[PDB]
Amino acid sequence: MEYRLKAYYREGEKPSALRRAGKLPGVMYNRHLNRKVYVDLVEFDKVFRQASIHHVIVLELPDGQSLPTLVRQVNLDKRRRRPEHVDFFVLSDEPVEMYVPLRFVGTPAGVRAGGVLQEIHRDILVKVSPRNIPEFIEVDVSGLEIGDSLHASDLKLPPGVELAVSPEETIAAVV
Amino acid sequence: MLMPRRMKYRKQQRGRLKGATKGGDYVAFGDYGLVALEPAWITAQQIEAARVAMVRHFRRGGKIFIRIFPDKPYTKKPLEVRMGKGKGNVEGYVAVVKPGRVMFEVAGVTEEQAMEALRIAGHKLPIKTKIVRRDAYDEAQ
Amino acid sequence: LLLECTECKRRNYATEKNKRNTPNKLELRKYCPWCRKHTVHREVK
Amino acid sequence: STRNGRDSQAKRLGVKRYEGQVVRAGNILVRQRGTRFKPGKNVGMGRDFTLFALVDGVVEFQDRGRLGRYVHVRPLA
Amino acid sequence: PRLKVKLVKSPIGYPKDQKAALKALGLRRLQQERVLEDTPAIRGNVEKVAHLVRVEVVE
Amino acid sequence: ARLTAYERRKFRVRNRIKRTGRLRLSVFRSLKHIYAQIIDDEKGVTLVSASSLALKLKGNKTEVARQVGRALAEKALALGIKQVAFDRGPYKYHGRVKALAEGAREGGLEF
RNA sequence: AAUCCCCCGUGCCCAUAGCGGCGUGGAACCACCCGUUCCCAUUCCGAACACGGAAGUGAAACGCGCCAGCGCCGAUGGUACUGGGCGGGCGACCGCCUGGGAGAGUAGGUCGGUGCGGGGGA
RNA sequence: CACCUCGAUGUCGGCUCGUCGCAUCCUGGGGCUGAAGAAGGUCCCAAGGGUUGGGCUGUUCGCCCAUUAAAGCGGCACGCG
RNA sequence: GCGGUCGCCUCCUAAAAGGUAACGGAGGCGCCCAAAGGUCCCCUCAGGCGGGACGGAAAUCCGCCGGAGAGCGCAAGGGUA
RNA sequence: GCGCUGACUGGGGCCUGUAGAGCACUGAUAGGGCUAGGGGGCCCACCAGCCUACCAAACCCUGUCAAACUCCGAAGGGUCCCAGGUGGAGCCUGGGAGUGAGGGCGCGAGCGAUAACGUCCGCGUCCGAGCGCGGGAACAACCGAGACCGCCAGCUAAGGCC
Ligand SMILES: [Mg+2]
Ligand SMILES: [Mg+2]
Ligand SMILES: [Mg+2]
Ligand SMILES: [Mg+2]
Ligand SMILES: [Mg+2]
Ligand SMILES: [Mg+2]
Ligand SMILES: [Mg+2]
Ligand SMILES: [Mg+2]
Ligand SMILES: [Mg+2]
Ligand SMILES: [Mg+2]
Ligand SMILES: [Mg+2]
Ligand SMILES: [Mg+2]
Ligand SMILES: [Mg+2]
Ligand SMILES: [Mg+2]
Ligand SMILES: [Mg+2]
Ligand SMILES: [Mg+2]
Ligand SMILES: [Mg+2]
Ligand SMILES: [Mg+2]
Ligand SMILES: [Mg+2]
Ligand SMILES: [Mg+2]
Ligand SMILES: [Mg+2]
Ligand SMILES: [Mg+2]
Ligand SMILES: [Mg+2]
Ligand SMILES: [Mg+2]
Ligand SMILES: [Mg+2]
Ligand SMILES: [Mg+2]
Ligand SMILES: [Mg+2]
Ligand SMILES: [Mg+2]
Ligand SMILES: [Mg+2]
Ligand SMILES: [Mg+2]
Ligand SMILES: [Mg+2]
Ligand SMILES: [Mg+2]
Ligand SMILES: [Mg+2]
Ligand SMILES: [Mg+2]
Ligand SMILES: [Mg+2]
Ligand SMILES: [Mg+2]
Ligand SMILES: [Mg+2]
Ligand SMILES: [Mg+2]
Ligand SMILES: [Mg+2]
Ligand SMILES: [Mg+2]
Ligand SMILES: [Mg+2]
Ligand SMILES: [Mg+2]
Ligand SMILES: [Mg+2]
Ligand SMILES: [Mg+2]
Ligand SMILES: [Mg+2]
Ligand SMILES: [Mg+2]
Ligand SMILES: [Mg+2]
Ligand SMILES: [Mg+2]
Ligand SMILES: [Mg+2]
Ligand SMILES: [Mg+2]
Ligand SMILES: [Mg+2]
Ligand SMILES: [Mg+2]
Ligand SMILES: [Mg+2]
Ligand SMILES: [Mg+2]
Ligand SMILES: [Mg+2]
Ligand SMILES: [Mg+2]
Ligand SMILES: [Mg+2]
Ligand SMILES: [Mg+2]
Ligand SMILES: [Mg+2]
Ligand SMILES: [Mg+2]
Ligand SMILES: [Mg+2]
Ligand SMILES: [Mg+2]
Ligand SMILES: [Mg+2]
Ligand SMILES: [Mg+2]
Ligand SMILES: [Mg+2]
Repeated sequence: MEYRLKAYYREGEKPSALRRAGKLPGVMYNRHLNRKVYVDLVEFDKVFRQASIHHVIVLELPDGQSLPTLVRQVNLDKRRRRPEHVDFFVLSDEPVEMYVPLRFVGTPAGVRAGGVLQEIHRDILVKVSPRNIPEFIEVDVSGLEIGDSLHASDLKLPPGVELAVSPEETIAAVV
Repeated sequence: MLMPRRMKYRKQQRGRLKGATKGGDYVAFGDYGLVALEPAWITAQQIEAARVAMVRHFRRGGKIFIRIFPDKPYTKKPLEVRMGKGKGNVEGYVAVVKPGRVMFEVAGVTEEQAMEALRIAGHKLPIKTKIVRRDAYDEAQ
Repeated sequence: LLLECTECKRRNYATEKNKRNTPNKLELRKYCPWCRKHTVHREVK
Repeated sequence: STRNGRDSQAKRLGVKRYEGQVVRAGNILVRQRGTRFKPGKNVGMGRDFTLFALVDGVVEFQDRGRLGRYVHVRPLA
Repeated sequence: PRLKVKLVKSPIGYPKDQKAALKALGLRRLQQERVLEDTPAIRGNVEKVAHLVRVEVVE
Repeated sequence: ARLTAYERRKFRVRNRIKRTGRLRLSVFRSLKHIYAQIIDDEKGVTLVSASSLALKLKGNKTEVARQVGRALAEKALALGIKQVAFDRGPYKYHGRVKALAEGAREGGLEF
């Protein structure tokens, strides 16, 4: 549930050298902040496999603090498909957009034996406060029969918050 | 055989193979993918030799995505060569494929099943490949 | 149809272009001569 | 054989004096196809859309957004 | 202060404008040192040839 | 509906003026009043003003107008000003505007 | 006179001033509005344009505010590319140095600013 | 393609004389066989030697007759006036 | 040789000034208009949606939305409410 | 003859639409949804008419491509100003030419087959005319380097030191 990694600071020191050093360059920012940071690559991978902009990484870093960062971009260099830079978005309480994973819970839920599961989105974008952060979203919907398409408000909408809308869309259907 | 319907110009210049880049590249549609290690013109008749290798392995099952497309016209001079008079005579089409791009990219199949199909699929290709899975790094979007 | 504009007398003037059968008429329009100033200028030949 | 094979002469178009060059009345300033530099202060524009100093002066360029690009001659040469 | 530029590698086979440069520093031959003022223009040429030349700062 | 006939014809008649590069004598006629400024463009500056508002007069606006006409010459001619270009803006040159114009003679000339 | 605020002109920046939604203004200005005798008008129509007005309304228009759904603007880091200097690969092509350095995207930003002149307030 | 040779590098085929290569036609040695034996198939090793006489056509080549262990394929200015 | 071609305009090639080649990729001209010309005064598109007799995917009419994708005699480009 | 104006360099303005990238236009284009038209399979034959595991407008999600696409757009390049720059520099007038078969290599394209010691342009270089010297076994053009003469003197370059 709680993902801590590390961080450090940098000013000079070409990212070519850092990257050559096993250390993944990146930046740290929010409304109130911008700062150059680097992390260990191997460290970051193990976390990011798991974390993955769905979950909060609390950083740490020296002058030890703990910053509620979301990761909002990863730049991989296309040739080797390995990340060449990350930028960490630090939370503080203002409503903020993000991607919350979806959990489809149930049986085929209608037209069983057999339908089409057909998940349109693996995630969803939701305007949410830093304080209450809905680490996943329950989707049951006993049907879901032939010709039905789930939009938005047909979704759980955890007690924390509202959507990033537009409410008219599709998540699952059976054809 | 893929081929654009309704082209704007038949016969376009060759142009270079530089600079492995430009989209594709992150595995947007499926559970596993074939990524280009080297640049090439890959031929429609090559793409379909890959497509069929795989649908054959799924026994018409699975889902297959392709994701490179042959829009680049390939010309040729009849045999009978002599340089001049004109340019002449489109044979096939190619898609230009530089490194790090995902072609093909299956889904809805067991891992070792797809990984065997993609490996076959790869031998039909002129360049070297890499098989991949999918990632946090392939983000969300 | 190449076009040549006389005026009244002294016959020096200036020339023109008509690519059409309109006007098929006497084809006459106001212009400046090199001696007197701005007379009627009809079309001949 | 090829049914291709033409092209027309180069029209040697574009800008003939740049900003802060000293011009003279009549110097042409831009050679251009449409109206893509509109005449400014002391700049005429001929039937081929061609811009020329109205006065001796020096040339300045002005980019007025939706109003376009403008060539002026700033007098007192 | 000033600059000691000494020609260490032949310009033969380098572009004409680089050849023009060494003229502007009045270097006509290999190994020839020249001591000339450090100013922005004298610097441009000295940098333009920086691969043929060897420099030090000098009073 | 984007950019109405009013504001086109307005630009159309203005832009021509601003070319010849004279002083501009701009005219705003409203339902009640009629006002006139004399503007220097490239200094972006008004020089001489006149109106039925500031001269607090009424009684038959075409006649009011000619009066803010003679009123502008007077004030303006006093600064050295002669030779301007007559704006007329959205207005047909007619009526109240024709009259402020044709009373704007004795100074500020050629109209 | 000045400073301020509101309105009317009229410029400049040329979307951070825009669309949409809400709210608000009629004393004064402005509009709509009252008429069509008169000037002058609409390939028919005072719709418009024009004149003479002043009963009414700020409904429309406009002016002023508020909201970031849209639109528009947009870093910092990092890449691509590259002027100059060097390497590597049969090749397609790749890499290092030194200097320059995008585009998209992320953070954000914005429901304008401002000049001259009027009219009115203080 | 147009690089030496147009103040000349004679051009197909045959004949004579060969020599080399091995991607081996035969002979020798092998593995596998859907190899019972005999006889094949296929692939590996191997260039020492061998590799016929006729009909037809200028022919190379090919077809055919009769044989054979076999009737190898190439190169040498399509070897050699 | 045969075939094609030969002057002019537009675009690309053309490497962000200009210029730039090939029997490189594609197209056009050898006219036209007495209004399709000068000037003054007005007017603003295409398209979509709703409405409306004969009216249909589109004849004309009305509403709203539409910043230019329409038009500019003809090819393309640039330009342009 | 003029005589500081030259190549190159510093700063400053202006100009441009390529590399890159983008998809707003012109086209191409993968997967999905939603939907006109439709193949139809057909319910009727009167308007009807339900379904799409085929086409496929628009439209929305996701994902790409382009010499003759561009909402964007580097490095550079060009030009003017001011400075450095005295150079087998520059400008003006004249006399004399020769040349108008180029070649290789690098880089950028076209043609070709992402062939050619191929062909055609661009910017650079060398051979040409440096088949004089050193390196690369030998070798016009690759690396080094511009040979006025002499020396049984020294230091180096490339490349080398059994
Ligand atoms: Mg790629
Ligand atoms: Mg392969
Ligand atoms: Mg051209
Ligand atoms: Mg060299
Ligand atoms: Mg230069
Ligand atoms: Mg009132
Ligand atoms: Mg009231
Ligand atoms: Mg009447
Ligand atoms: Mg009418
Ligand atoms: Mg209102
Ligand atoms: Mg941006
Ligand atoms: Mg940056
Ligand atoms: Mg570089
Ligand atoms: Mg940016
Ligand atoms: Mg203002
Ligand atoms: Mg030859
Ligand atoms: Mg040749
Ligand atoms: Mg010969
Ligand atoms: Mg001889
Ligand atoms: Mg002889
Ligand atoms: Mg063998
Ligand atoms: Mg045996
Ligand atoms: Mg046996
Ligand atoms: Mg055997
Ligand atoms: Mg043997
Ligand atoms: Mg016989
Ligand atoms: Mg015979
Ligand atoms: Mg035969
Ligand atoms: Mg025989
Ligand atoms: Mg032999
Ligand atoms: Mg032969
Ligand atoms: Mg022979
Ligand atoms: Mg003989
Ligand atoms: Mg012929
Ligand atoms: Mg150019
Ligand atoms: Mg260029
Ligand atoms: Mg033709
Ligand atoms: Mg319409
Ligand atoms: Mg309709
Ligand atoms: Mg157009
Ligand atoms: Mg000097
Ligand atoms: Mg100079
Ligand atoms: Mg400079
Ligand atoms: Mg490109
Ligand atoms: Mg597009
Ligand atoms: Mg392009
Ligand atoms: Mg930008
Ligand atoms: Mg410059
Ligand atoms: Mg100077
Ligand atoms: Mg000389
Ligand atoms: Mg001479
Ligand atoms: Mg020649
Ligand atoms: Mg040359
Ligand atoms: Mg040449
Ligand atoms: Mg190289
Ligand atoms: Mg050659
Ligand atoms: Mg070559
Ligand atoms: Mg050359
Ligand atoms: Mg010679
Ligand atoms: Mg030599
Ligand atoms: Mg030389
Ligand atoms: Mg020799
Ligand atoms: Mg040697
Ligand atoms: Mg010498
Ligand atoms: Mg050494």
